[PDB]
Amino acid sequence: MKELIYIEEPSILFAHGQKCTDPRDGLALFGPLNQIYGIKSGVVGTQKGLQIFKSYLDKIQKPIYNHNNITRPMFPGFEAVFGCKWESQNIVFKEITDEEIRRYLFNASTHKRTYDLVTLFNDKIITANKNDEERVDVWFVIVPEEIYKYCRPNSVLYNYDAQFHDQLKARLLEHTIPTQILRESTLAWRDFKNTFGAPIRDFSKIEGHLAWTISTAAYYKAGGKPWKLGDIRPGVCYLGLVYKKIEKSKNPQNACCAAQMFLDNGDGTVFKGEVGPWYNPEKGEYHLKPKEAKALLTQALESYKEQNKSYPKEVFIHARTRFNDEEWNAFNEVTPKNTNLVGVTITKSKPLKLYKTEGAFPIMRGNAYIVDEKKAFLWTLGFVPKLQSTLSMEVPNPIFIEINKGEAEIQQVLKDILALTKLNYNACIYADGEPVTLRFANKIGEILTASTEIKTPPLAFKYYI
Amino acid sequence: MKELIYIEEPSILFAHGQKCTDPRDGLALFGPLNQIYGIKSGVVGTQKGLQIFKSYLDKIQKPIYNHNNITRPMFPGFEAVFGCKWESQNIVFKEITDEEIRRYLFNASTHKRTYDLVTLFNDKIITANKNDEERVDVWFVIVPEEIYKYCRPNSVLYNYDAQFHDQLKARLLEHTIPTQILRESTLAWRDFKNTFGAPIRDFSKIEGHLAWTISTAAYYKAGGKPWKLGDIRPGVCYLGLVYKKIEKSKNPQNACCAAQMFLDNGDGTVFKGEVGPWYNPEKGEYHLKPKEAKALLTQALESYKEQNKSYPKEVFIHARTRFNDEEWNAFNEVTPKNTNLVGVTITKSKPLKLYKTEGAFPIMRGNAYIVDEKKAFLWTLGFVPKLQSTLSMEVPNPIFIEINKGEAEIQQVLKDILALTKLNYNACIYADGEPVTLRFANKIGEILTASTEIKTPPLAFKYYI
Amino acid sequence: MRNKIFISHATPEDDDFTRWLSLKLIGLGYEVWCDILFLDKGVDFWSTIEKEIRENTCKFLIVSSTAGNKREGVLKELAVATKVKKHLQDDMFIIPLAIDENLSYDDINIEIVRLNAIDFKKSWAKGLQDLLDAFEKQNVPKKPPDHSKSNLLYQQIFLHDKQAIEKEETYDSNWFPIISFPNELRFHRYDWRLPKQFDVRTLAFPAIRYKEYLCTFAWEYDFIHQLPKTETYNGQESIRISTSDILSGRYDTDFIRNYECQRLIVQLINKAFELRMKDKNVREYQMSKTFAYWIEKGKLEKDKFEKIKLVGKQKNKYWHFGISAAGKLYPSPVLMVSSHIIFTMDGINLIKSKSIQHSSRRKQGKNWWNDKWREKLLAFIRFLSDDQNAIYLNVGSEEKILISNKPLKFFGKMSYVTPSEVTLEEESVLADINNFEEDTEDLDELEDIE
Amino acid sequence: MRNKIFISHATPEDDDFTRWLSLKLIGLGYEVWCDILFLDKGVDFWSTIEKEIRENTCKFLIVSSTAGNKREGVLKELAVATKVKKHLQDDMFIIPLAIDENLSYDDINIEIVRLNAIDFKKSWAKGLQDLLDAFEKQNVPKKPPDHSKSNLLYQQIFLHDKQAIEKEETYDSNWFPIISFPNELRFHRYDWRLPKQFDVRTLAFPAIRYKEYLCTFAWEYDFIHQLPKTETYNGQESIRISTSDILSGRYDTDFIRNYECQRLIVQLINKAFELRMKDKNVREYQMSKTFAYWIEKGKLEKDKFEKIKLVGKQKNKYWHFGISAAGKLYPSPVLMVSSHIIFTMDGINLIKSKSIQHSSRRKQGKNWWNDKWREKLLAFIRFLSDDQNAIYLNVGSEEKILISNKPLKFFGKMSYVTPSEVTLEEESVLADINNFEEDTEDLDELEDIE
RNA sequence: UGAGGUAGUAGGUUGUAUAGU
DNA sequence: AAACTATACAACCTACTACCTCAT
RNA sequence: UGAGGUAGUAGGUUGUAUAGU
DNA sequence: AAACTATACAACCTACTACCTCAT
Repeated sequence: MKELIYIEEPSILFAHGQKCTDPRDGLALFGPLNQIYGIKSGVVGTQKGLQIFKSYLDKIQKPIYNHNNITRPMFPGFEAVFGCKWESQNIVFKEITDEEIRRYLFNASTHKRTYDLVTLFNDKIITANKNDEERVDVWFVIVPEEIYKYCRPNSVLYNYDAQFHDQLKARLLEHTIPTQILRESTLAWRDFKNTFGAPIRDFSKIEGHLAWTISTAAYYKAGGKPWKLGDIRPGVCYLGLVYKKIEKSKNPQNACCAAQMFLDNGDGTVFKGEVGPWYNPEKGEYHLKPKEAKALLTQALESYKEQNKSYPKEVFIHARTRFNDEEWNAFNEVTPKNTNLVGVTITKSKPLKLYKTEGAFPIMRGNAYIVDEKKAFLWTLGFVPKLQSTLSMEVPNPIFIEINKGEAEIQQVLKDILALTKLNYNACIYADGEPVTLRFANKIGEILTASTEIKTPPLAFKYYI
Repeated sequence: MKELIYIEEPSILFAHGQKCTDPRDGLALFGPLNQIYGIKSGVVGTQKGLQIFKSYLDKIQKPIYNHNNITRPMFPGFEAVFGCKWESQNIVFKEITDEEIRRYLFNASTHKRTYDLVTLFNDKIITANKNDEERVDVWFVIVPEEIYKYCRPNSVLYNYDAQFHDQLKARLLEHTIPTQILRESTLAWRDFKNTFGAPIRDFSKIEGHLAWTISTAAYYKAGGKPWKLGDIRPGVCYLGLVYKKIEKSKNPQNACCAAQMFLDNGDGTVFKGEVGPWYNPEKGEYHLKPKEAKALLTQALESYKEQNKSYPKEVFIHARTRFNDEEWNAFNEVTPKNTNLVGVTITKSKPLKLYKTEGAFPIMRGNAYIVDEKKAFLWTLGFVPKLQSTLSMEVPNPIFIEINKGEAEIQQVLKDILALTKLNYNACIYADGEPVTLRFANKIGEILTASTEIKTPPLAFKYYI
Repeated sequence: MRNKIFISHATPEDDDFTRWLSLKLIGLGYEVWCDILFLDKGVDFWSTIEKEIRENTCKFLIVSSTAGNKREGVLKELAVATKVKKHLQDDMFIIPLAIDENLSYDDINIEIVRLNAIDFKKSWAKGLQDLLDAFEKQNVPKKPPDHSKSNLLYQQIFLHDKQAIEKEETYDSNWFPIISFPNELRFHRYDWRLPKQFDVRTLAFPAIRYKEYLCTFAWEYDFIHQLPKTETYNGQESIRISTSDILSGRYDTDFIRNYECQRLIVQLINKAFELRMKDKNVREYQMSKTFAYWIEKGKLEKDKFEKIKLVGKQKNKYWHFGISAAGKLYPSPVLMVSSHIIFTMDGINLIKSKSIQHSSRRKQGKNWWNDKWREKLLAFIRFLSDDQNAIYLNVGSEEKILISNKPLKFFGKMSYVTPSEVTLEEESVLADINNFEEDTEDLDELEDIE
Repeated sequence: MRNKIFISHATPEDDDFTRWLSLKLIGLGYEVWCDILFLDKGVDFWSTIEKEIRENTCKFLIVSSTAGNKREGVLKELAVATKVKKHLQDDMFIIPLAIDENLSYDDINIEIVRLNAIDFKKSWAKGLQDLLDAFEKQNVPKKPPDHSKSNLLYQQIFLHDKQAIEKEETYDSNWFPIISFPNELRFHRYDWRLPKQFDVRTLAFPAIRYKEYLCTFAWEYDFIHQLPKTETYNGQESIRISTSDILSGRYDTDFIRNYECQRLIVQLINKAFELRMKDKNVREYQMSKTFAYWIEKGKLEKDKFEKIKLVGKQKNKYWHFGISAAGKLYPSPVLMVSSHIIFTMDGINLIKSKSIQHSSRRKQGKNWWNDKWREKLLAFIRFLSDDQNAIYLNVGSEEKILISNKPLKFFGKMSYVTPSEVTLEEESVLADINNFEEDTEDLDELEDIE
């Protein structure tokens, strides 16, 4: 009879080279490693958005609490946790008059209104950071709810995606401009109420999570790295391969794969893959031709050589579809004879639902289920001893992982992916289901394939999340 | 019987709502208007450049003075004057080896050397903007002097400009990145000598000027406004017409006339002039065509409406060469009825050397010799009434301003132009002879005519100094 | 000699700020003494407090909170601090702390009004800064900053009831292995006894067409009463293949590949189980890609089966539990049962829209936890099981499939500790974060609920 | 009590390293009475410090410079300083300075090695922060920080005044008045006696060739020596016009306009001026536009003319003064004069290169000031003056022009205070801003001038 | 964030419209 | 030139691969 | 940072090379 | 058609406009 093996909780580093296990507690207790002075924030929107912006900005300075300190830790203050100052003054403000919106609302073409509102925000931002002397590091664009409830694709009176922030980031992408979207209902829920009499966007008790998420996003798009991971042997690359296909119908995509990688720190170098006219989606199981495969590998290895000067000893390929012989032989020749390459497939559609006999608790995070050397399981979600609660909904579901080709240890890739599912930046959560090389994959594909005019895209992370 | 009407020196504002004269005084005694947190330190170059930059900044967090304080006022240090933070650490360093450059030096192609060396700087700084996760506001670039002597156009072994600063600003102009040129000898004055031993950059007695200039430049590329002129009546905009002959244009009868405006601060509106037929061989004087003048003045009006929300009460046109009636009639057609327009030209080559007999100082600055209501002088060079020193190496040379078109008081426009000579930013000087609208003229024209790949330049100003 | 920093505060309402100050002070170098990290349960508290206050305490750190001015312990600590302050003759001994803007400066006690309290209200970073530089100007001895001791204390006291332990714990799946498998396959070469327009789902027993053949576990005498012209068929023309070779992966012939072998095996097991679950007289439902059933209200006795919950009503909506199956043979010869839930307004018909069903299912989901779902799964499996050890399938007239009714349990080496029942409401709050972070077009369908 | 910071050093050296501490401490909130700021000339150099050492000196600051450790008074002050150290019993009285790193630790006298010295060799920010620490540890009385007193001192310590002073002071210009003007300009219509190939500027008198006539000042019988055909011409055909109309501006005729005829009089003035000032037998220099003749070496007596150093030598080259002139008429009938100075390396021939001329003129222009240029200009004009109150032109055979030798003096109602010759050295230091600020492609010529 | 909701084909069936030694 | 007949792709038969909402 | 130093064509001289009637 | 004779600019002959480098 076979049993379940366990993988220990991977540690993350903080200030002064010390290791912890909780991002919130570990980043409040010690702080960021590479410190910056701070950032100037600029807003574009109406005056109601500006006064909402200020109210929230001041609230974020003063400390806020929760109902317990076990699951959601308190917020001691932006300066107390990061070491950077945030104030009410020196905020660049660009306003928008309601007459333009009221006159332009009555067009039948919803996509035309989406496009011209997006270009209005775009060229206001472009002028604002191309005319004014005062520097702005993060642009907090605020949007009202009328454009969110009356200018939807299904409102009742193709390469550019219809959603707002997608094409906003894609259009601001080629001018090196970080920005962050702020829905007006997110930070002004005191008076934003429905007809029934209960705030549907309720934060009467979870203000701390908003503070943590906004502070972490603002500090990551500031320039400073919040945290890194613990153990990296010399010469290992976690090449997370994007498999985000875009949904354009008559424009032939046939492939929209990209790739991300983590080498020594939390920074990632995501290079745009090919437009990929190979193997039209009637055969869309993604068997990559040798030339695009060696192009992707050459960009990955060249960025590794540029940032670390040393040859990669081992290359890990994080994907979500099967690999075959011709693509493997294409991958093998360009990589040197000494190094080794291994590909893994992570999927969610595979079901396995373990239950627990007595009590009222789920299966705890860290256990692994091994069937063969080829295939194994890992419980990325479930109960966690640190938070004294769970992270899934009613039942956790594992991820089916299996090495496609190449010799390696299965528990090694188990702890490697368990370490990789900790580096989230947009959300200040303990952990999430898919690894961050795959969690960022959907968003990076979703913005980088939504703009066909970009040929030399940025290789950073701020201009996307 | 002829007298010299003297004009008192206007005072520029400073922090906490109070005014001063000599900017560096107000600056090293009161502080800048708006407070910045710090400046992003970043260098690109070899190892010797990194170590000399570290040593120089280690010299400049320490206050350094000059031989006599009657020449230059006191400088108590970077932090005590600016209030912004600067270290020897968090220096992002991009390495460039010396083997490829030495390998490429051997050919006779000096222009291709210029192209690939500046491209090697540009792609490194662009990748540092993109590959690196952290954000850089101010970049510092050094250059070995071996390249500076062995690869000059006159050394012995077409619309662009041979200057490195010009093409660097033009090439980085569409990327919104400010960068400062830094000579190796200027920052290493202690060891850089000839074979005789005397320092060519003999800075043993002028280190205060060097510290002031470098600090002011590094602060202006951050985005802070150091001073603002005292008396602004509301509704004025000074249009300083740039005049620069472009002999490298395909048409010998072609040039460029851009626009520079100062309305409420030291921020200019860099709007590129088109490449059209204003030069002529029978009058020798650039007359603006009707549509070009209409476009220039209308875009000036739109810029004023965008930055001040109200119509300008008066608009002053500053230039170098005189006008004719057709462009004036074109200007008045795109000028509102309740607004006044004055055309002012500024010439320098006309000599009037008023010498003097006894006393150890030349003609002081502030005098003027009027001829009529429209053609007059202004003595902006000479003895300073607060420094107790003279700025003119020998006899001050005056400026023959002429009021060709427009109706305004001669003393009022004289006051306005001599007050406009108080807004220099690249050099920490008390004031300058010609107004800064014509001092920035050569820099703006040279940068805009340094590359043909410029479609529409930014309105900002830090990407030129 | 005295070198210790003493903090008096109001536990447990002020535990977080005190933990912050104590950990940052011990990480910055200063040795601190507080009742959080030193006074644990089971020890005498006041004698140690007094001895540390008047023996090794250099400076006194009192907080002024809303409850930190009318409690007895903080007042007594302030009184003994005043006594030792008078003994040492040092007005730089008591350093008050204010952490609440709701507190007015005229409500604090008379021993706080004489000295200026250090602000900790609008921010805490400059509060730590101006507490730190005030220590140096008072010249208190300090040790070099070492955060290694802070990590040890954090792992020692703040990770005691929130870390994994070493005890065995059992877990059960939804997997039901195939205990007995048939011996031989049955391929039937008819070639003119089946019309081209024939649909194979109309048969009472499962079969699949294979290029000229009919594959099943049934016999040639099974298809008599609906195909009359199968009487003339001779059984010699049929071919048979042993299932041990198919299951062990050792069979690979030119006539049918091993992948195709296991595909037909799992597919024919799938519709055999579908026809058997149809034979149980259970009501149907039109799911998107699978075929799940639901039990009728009023059939099960007392709405109970071995004192368990399976079906009921919450808000004028009879919620009916159902399962779905899909065979699997890659890790083991096992059948997987999936969990599903659909509601009925009356108990006879269904709901005319799917959006209301999905929204109401997500509404009803959070009221119970995985224990109830386990009871539901085991209840439906043991109710469907005509046999008490397995489910009597219906694939032929003489040969059947035996699928066990109990799941394959998986036990782990080490697991968690068991806290109280507050965590279920905490997970309901976690569902409220799930509400509060993501939402998309929630207006029309929510307004269509009344 | 004790609140004063005082600095000692050799007056000429460390002019910065004492004003450094003085201005920093007076701007950071401390009363400072030091040598450069308050002990000017005429003040006793020992008694004030002898009173301050026993009255208000908190810390004494001494720079162990190259020339400051051999004076008697400072060492005797150190002796009284250790006397008050053994009187008041404070060993932290003297804080030494170390700016000249060429001096070693075995060179200072025995009176300073007994106490620790704060290092000033890496950076001085740690020096000022340790000075502040030494201030706050010994509890020195002080004033709250304020930079207003420092600025209002700095603009009134030895900066004498920054306000306008109303007193008369005379001026002079470069414009030269013209006493005698030609009475009549004439147009000579020879129409066939002038060859096309014959240049009209080769004449001994100015004559310019326009389409039917010659604009000249010479009579009809003044060109016999050059053109023999002139005698055949009858003088009544020429038109002859007065100059009162051009100077007063009422000349309005259709054939010749006004602005072109002012251009004509300035062209004739330049030509006649060139002829006359080359008639003085003065050696020339080659530029692009004008002809600036310069006085030959050995022509002037003993290198002096009316108490004025005109020419001379600068370490390898002989410098000779000259002028270039171009008339103007719109403001007044004057003759504008430009200042030129020509160099030669033996007094015989010119320097072949032009960059050598420019660089040498720039390097010699830093020594003296404009008073010397007044003397040189006046001497050159008086040497070019034949009579006492004018300069005698050579224009024609009977008509001559006289231009005033004295310049057009101007007057002024506003002049400032005049210090001694230290301001000349101050201007010389200001002249190094050219080297300090901007330079471009100068090394290739830098390696060639030696 | 996760359990449903949707069109489409991974890859070995059998029906369109031929044309080969 | 002509006898048999499978040819040579290719439309389709039950479910493996990312998609895109749904409201907690 | 100011008195130049380079080409060259401002405003008006006279050769290139033809067509008006 | 032929008896006129200046065209109709407009490249260059001496002299007024913006580059540019040039250093102590």
